[PDB]
Amino acid sequence: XTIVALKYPGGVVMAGDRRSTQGNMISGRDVRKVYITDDYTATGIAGTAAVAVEFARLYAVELEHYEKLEGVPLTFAGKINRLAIMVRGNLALALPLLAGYDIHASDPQSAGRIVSFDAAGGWNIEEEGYQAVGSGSLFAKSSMKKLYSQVTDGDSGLRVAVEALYDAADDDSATGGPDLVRGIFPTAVIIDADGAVDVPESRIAELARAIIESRS
Amino acid sequence: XTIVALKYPGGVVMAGDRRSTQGNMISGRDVRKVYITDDYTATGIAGTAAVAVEFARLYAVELEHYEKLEGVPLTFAGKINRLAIMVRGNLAALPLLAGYDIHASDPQSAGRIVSFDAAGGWNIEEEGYQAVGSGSLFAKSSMKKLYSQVTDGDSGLRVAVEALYDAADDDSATGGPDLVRGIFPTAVIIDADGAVDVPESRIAELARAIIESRS
Amino acid sequence: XTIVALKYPGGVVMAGDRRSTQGNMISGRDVRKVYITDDYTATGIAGTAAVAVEFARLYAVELEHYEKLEGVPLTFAGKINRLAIMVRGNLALALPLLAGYDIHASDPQSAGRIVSFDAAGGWNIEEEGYQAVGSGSLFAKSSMKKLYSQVTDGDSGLRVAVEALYDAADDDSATGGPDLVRGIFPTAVIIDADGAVDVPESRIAELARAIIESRS
Amino acid sequence: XTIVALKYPGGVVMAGDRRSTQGNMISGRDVRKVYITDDYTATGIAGTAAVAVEFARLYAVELEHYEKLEGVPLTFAGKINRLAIMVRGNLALALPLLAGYDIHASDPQSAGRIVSFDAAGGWNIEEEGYQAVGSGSLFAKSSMKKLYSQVTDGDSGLRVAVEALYDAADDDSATGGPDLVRGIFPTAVIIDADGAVDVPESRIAELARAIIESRSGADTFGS
Amino acid sequence: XTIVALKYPGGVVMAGDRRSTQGNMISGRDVRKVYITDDYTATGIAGTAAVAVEFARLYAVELEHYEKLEGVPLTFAGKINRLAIMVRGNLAALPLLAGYDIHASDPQSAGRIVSFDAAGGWNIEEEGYQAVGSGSLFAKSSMKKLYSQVTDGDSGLRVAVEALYDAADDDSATGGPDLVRGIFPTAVIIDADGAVDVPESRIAELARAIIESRS
Amino acid sequence: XTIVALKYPGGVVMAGDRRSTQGNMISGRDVRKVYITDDYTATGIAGTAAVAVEFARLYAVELEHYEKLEGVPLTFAGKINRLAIMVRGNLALALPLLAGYDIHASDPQSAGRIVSFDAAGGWNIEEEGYQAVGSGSLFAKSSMKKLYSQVTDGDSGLRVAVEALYDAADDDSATGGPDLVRGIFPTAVIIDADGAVDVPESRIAELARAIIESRS
Amino acid sequence: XTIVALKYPGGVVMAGDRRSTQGNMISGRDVRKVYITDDYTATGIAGTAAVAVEFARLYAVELEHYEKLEGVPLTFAGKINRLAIMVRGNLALALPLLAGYDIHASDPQSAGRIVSFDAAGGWNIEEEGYQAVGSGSLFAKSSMKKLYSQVTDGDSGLRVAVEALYDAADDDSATGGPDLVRGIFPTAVIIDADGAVDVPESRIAELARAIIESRS
Amino acid sequence: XTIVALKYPGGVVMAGDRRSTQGNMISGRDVRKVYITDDYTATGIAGTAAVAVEFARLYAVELEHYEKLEGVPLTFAGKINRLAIMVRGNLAALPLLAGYDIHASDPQSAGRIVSFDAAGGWNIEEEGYQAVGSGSLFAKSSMKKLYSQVTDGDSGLRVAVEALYDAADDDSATGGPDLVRGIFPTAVIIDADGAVDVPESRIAELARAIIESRS
Amino acid sequence: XTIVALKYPGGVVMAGDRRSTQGNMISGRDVRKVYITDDYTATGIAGTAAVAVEFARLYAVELEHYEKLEGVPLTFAGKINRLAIMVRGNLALALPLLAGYDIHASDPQSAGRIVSFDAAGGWNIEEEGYQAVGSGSLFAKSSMKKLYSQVTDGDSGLRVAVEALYDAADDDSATGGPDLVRGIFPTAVIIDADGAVDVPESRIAELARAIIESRS
Repeated sequence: XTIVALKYPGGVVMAGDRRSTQGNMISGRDVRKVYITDDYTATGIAGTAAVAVEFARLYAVELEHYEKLEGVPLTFAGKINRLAIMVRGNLALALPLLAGYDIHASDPQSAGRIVSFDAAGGWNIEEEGYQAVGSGSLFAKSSMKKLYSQVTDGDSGLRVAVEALYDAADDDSATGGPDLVRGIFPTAVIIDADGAVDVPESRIAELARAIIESRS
Repeated sequence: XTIVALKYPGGVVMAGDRRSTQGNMISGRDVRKVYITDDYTATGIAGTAAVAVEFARLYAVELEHYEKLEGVPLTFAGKINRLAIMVRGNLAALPLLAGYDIHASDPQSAGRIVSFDAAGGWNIEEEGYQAVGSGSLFAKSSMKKLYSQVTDGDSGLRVAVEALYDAADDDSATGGPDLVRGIFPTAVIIDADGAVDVPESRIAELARAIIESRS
Repeated sequence: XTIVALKYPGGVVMAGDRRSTQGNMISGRDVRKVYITDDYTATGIAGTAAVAVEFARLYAVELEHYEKLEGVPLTFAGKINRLAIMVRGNLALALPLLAGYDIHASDPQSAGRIVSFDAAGGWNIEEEGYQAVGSGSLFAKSSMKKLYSQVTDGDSGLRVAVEALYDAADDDSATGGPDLVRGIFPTAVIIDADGAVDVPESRIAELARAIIESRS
Repeated sequence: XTIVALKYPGGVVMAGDRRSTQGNMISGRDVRKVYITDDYTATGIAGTAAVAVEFARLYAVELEHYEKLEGVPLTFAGKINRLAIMVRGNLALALPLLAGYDIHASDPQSAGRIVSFDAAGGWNIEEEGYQAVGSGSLFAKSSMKKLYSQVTDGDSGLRVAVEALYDAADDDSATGGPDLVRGIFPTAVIIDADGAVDVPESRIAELARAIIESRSGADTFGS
Repeated sequence: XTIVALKYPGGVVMAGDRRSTQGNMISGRDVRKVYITDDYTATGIAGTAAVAVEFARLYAVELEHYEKLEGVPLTFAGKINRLAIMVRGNLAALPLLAGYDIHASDPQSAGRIVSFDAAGGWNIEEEGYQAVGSGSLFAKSSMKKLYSQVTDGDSGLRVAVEALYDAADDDSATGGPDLVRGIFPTAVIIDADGAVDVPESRIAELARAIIESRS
Repeated sequence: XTIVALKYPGGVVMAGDRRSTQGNMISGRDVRKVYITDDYTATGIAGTAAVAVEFARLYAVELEHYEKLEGVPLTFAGKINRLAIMVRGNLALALPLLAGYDIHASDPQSAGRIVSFDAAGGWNIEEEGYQAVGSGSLFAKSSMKKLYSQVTDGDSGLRVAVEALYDAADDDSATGGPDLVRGIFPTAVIIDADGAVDVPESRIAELARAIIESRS
Repeated sequence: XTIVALKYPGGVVMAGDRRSTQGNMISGRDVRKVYITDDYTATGIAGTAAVAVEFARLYAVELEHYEKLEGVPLTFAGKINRLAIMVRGNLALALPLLAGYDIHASDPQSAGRIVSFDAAGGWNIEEEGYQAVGSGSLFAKSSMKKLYSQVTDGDSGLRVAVEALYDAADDDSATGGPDLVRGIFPTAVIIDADGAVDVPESRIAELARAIIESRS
Repeated sequence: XTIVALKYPGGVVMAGDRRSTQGNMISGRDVRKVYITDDYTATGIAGTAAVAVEFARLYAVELEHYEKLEGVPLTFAGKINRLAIMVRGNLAALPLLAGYDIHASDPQSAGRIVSFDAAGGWNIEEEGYQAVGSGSLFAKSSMKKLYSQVTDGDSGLRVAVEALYDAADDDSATGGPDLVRGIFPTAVIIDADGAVDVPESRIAELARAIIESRS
Repeated sequence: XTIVALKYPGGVVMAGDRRSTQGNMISGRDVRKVYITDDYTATGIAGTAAVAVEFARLYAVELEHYEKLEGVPLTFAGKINRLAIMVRGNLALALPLLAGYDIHASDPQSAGRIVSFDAAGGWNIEEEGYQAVGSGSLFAKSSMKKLYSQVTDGDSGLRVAVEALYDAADDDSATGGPDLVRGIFPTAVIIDADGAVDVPESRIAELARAIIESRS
């Protein structure tokens, strides 16, 4: 499976595929892996439907718990720290990709944030513009490398994220491509100054068919 | 990967997917797994391009070698025996053989399907269809519900394509019809007139109707 | 062993075979694996008689314990959460299949629910209409795939569930088929807006006879 | 899988189920495990279609090979010896059950012979009247133990062999019972003074349906 | 070793052999494996004299402990539950429980047989009989052919002794009736009037008759 | 299983049980383990029917082979030597017990011979009067120890041999006792100056039945 | 290390990096991995300098051996077969990538051939236009995937091959990038109707400098 | 990865590369491994971004915690001791501490370099320089030949950068200066006025100079 | 132990230390590891006295064997080939460092040759000017890297070789430094157009004393 995230001027986009496999067997076709965790963040886990929703749920509870207790949300660094504590506490096997928007950053155009976790449970702020986790991560990053220069805005950032997932699926049998027969497409979240919002299934569908039409 | 074979009145059909994998990665998209080995037989191996082509080439040479030396082809039972000897000598994947016995008393049921188990033992199929590979269970269960629709060569071919489609739908290691690249399963059809490669165009038309039908 | 569950307009049906084996030996012929756990839920486990009944008993006590303590039943999401907690706590073995009817969903015809658990103890709300667990699950699912379009009501839902179990037994020696000599047939639960009810053995018997007759 | 053999007055009968499994999966429903090997012998292997047929084929070639070379068949003891040599040489797995009729034995009524092979490849002449090999063999033997007193000729012999296989399937998921939907039933060979002959499917099909009808009536009476 | 239990009209009978082995050596000839655990139950363990007696003693203590505390005996389901809790607590040697439910609606079928699998799970036996131990498969296959003869307590007891005889005949770890030393299987019979130990004299007569009929 | 052999004034007797087991299961009730190998020797193996018969057959062939080639039988030392070569060659498993009568020994009363083989294939001429091999050997030897003083001829010798086998069965579940129901009893060979002869089943039945009545 | 090959209108190009490593240590900086094996073929091995030179030498001898003995070169299918026999004989390690031009093909524009070998020693005629082997193969292939539409002739074919190697080095520490300090660049062979020729270091040097300047 | 530290007259310099790898794959290009921990110390870890920052953060918290509680900073020996306790507690991957002891009598040599061995044992480096990581031997052998050129903070920083350059030139796991992306080693310089981060522009200039010199 | 080799304008020089160790213990102080193998070659092995001399002896016999049989020496490429064959034959241990002068090369100033062998037995022609093998090879190469620009002739080349060995011994306890108490110094061979000659111990001693004085 593959989760991708990328920064564009004004925000960040995270997209995840819909497959789950048990060996060579397809065990899921609608797995939702990316979830909004707070007004300005979203988590993506390249694992099972349960691992992805249970992690996001516990994390969202922790963020809101702080907000109610202290009257104000944690700073972006504090959100990463709580996440890192949660990830290290679970390893003592899949790791989170966090997308966020820092409402306190001085430059709004680059306030988008991508944070990844390595095998040992260590956090990493991504400074190259994009990142990907999971079995098709390399194919997705190599695809984004050649396409990232086309990212000038929210929509274009979303096309590139869908095209990276398409490339991941094209080369990794463990990542699910757009399913035109069943109408199932990658999920995605977009975060900017106005907050985190789920991208409509219809918008991703049009982007996925444009890619398919273009490659045909 | 998946190879299917089915019997239809007056013939047999064998079809194979086009994928190859190395762990989770797609290493091949146009792998040819089914090959005509003599006028009346075809072999299919649920493995790499090389194992499938090399096994068929050696088998084809052995069948033609006998015909030139003795002046007549081996009987169907002798073809299986040579195949079994070749498989057992290699274990010290597994092939699926489709054939047509020109000497059987009933032309309509002269189609033959022979599979091989893990220990290298042969098996003449009597239920009408067989499948080998990682998606064989899905293919077999699909053919179980569709076989009653096989009345001739064409509907046999359609069921073989749909069985492969179902194998791909549920097995990530088997490749479905690729409409973007125009790559489809390969197939061989054997009847009293001999073994012939099925044209890509017909497979593509059938694959399109199956997709449209499921959509 | 095989347990199947499928959604039909207005409800859900869960059915299980009656076999139990110890290696190649048939150790049981009347094993009941599906149990009603509350007015709107049923659980099925592809294991021994004791695992299936003990799990169902503990789960039924937990749902009623909540209802008596707080005066109202848990929501459907709460029922799954309690089930997930119980499953993850036992993994410290066969996975439960949950069938339910959410009396609080906005749409009554699609209010039927099917929840499965993976090897790691993770829950999954099934969205494709049916699901199966156990040694004959792949044969039952491939059978349901070809027969699902025939489900238009509870009776046609019941028949497809029995036929999926029949196909599971036909290809998997660990799943028991209908025993006409002893009069032993798969058990089944049907849940709709009026609650969960055990399907009478006689109707399963007639459905099994009709499947056998048409295959003959 | 289960193979059974039993002696009846004037002969012997050997019967085998039709299933093959790969773990819990049913891989075969038409497996033929019992084969005539010469005019007076048959072999049965509780294994795959190929092991059963390949072993029988090699054994039959060996018996006929001797007959063509020496002008006369091996004695019964010589057939067992050749068989044992072939089994011990393959232990370099399922063990065969051989059924035969010794045309040179003094008493024709008891001239039926059953020979089994243990894990170490050692032969055993059965002297209790019956034997079974395979995963359902204990269920088949315990069934024959209670039914053997009913064996008085070829037909009752065949019937008890079919019931023993039925009982093996009833308790062992790796042994296949009669399939009334597909019309598939156990195969059998019967050997007497006139030689070895394959039992027709029709009589085995009738006997299997009769066993099922009796069991079904007995079950209703019991409840 | 082998323990057998069977239901008969109006009750249930449980019987056990008397042997104990250490590898191939006979270490015991008068091992008592079946014990009355309360007025309506008995347990049998296919193990050593100590395991059989110690488990039965602890179970009987627990049943009477409840009765003295609460004033009434546990229901039959409760007795199974306590037994299962005791078995699972010992595994983290599989008992056969035979009983008579005085509260069941139909007295003729009120007999109960409960077994335990390797994982410690309970199973109410609905087929009429059950057996545990190294000779259990032989005893069950014998009862399968003889159960139609069970019409009352005496014929139930006869079938139970013959199933044990057949277990011994085929399993060297189960002891047959020893006519030289006068040692025979032990048995308990439970009906509406409660659990009673069957006198050695009736078992001896049955064994002698079984032996005579086989000679 | 058990094989016993004992010397009596004038000769030697060797007896064996009839059981064969596969774990705890009785696989044979009729196994013959003792065979006459030439006019003055017999072998017994506490193993399967095939091992016992096959060894004896090969040994008998070898002894007769020498006699035809050389015109005279091997001396007793030569017979033991050929046996040892055969045993050491098969260890390149159960061990044979040879019972013989040396027709050239000067004292005919003590001309009886018993030769055993240890785990490493080494031969041993027994000098204590008796020997036993197999799973019930210690029980048989300890029984012969207390009964040996009653051995004065072939008949009291045969009786002691049957009683030792009965004691072996009484304490070792792998050794078969006299089966009165089926009429199956231990086999026995007695060798003296007139050669080796199979003891009639009727003499063994009479001895076994008497040991039984006496202990009753 | 990485070797790449691609087909262009009228021929084929193969290029290899120059690094060799022993664990994390750089053990070589001028390793030549691609060699012309006959007038119309070249081999590349993603291994040490010795493995790449020795394999190429033996293969070249074998091809010329046939030509001197038979008077004519092997057909391209015969060249692949001899190669496969050599590879399978050594696997009883790194696998070769063959680049060739079939002078006997009917369409000259597409006569370029690329043959790869899998872990089991099996040959594969690449039909997708390009292939790569070694530790940076995946990065090189994902780069070529996006750049292949730019290959219209030999020069643009050579440029993409160099850019694919650059991309492999950029992401895989085991593959060597262009060393401007030492003046060491990837090597390359180009094969068309006029035969196999070593591409001059100067052309590869210009192509690598333009690639670097455009990434800057 | 490689971290280097060296003493110059009046202070100490510590520099780290920017790469991270997962086997042979480059996973990071901008990893920061060297952190100022207090007004007079810096730590460098030849590991991942996270291990480096987390270790430095915890150590910085512990130094400042002491200062607020006690009113005065720990002595340099006390800072080493707290670091050692922290390192030994994490083994029940190894840091390089650079510092300046404001309390030492001779200001010119008050720079301090402390390393940790595999067993968690501390070592005050008394030869002038040290390096940890996969390229450490190459870096130390380079500094051995260049150390005589260190007469001040600037020449000290230049030798630190050239040692890192040599580590990358011979170890694929250490990243060299990336002129395409404009990413260079990071560095901290500590003297009597405290620990300060070295501007990237200053490092980039040195790196270009080394590259121009070698070409 | 360490062996170093470097090319100077007009030839090549190879030098080796004199220590041998059995674990932490010094077992040898006068081990000669570098030997002249023919008029234009020398081999050095970072191993025991016997391995170094036995290898050199077998290799020297092979080169002279060819010369006597065919009348002319092998070409340089053929000498390497024979050496590689000998190395691969011994691996199916410490690896040979070969120093030589190709008297048939067009440019005599660069005719010096250095050939190393990797763990797998593969040969490598060194193009960077110097090479080293053994436990102190990395220290020697990093020292030569900084000092190589000083090599302008035979004498300065010899000084740099001795100073590389000095640096190896300074950082590696298994490599032996110059021993002033016993008068034992590294051995060395120098090869140019006039052939291979052993460097006199007195010249090495003066260079070693100058290096020691300079570091003091």
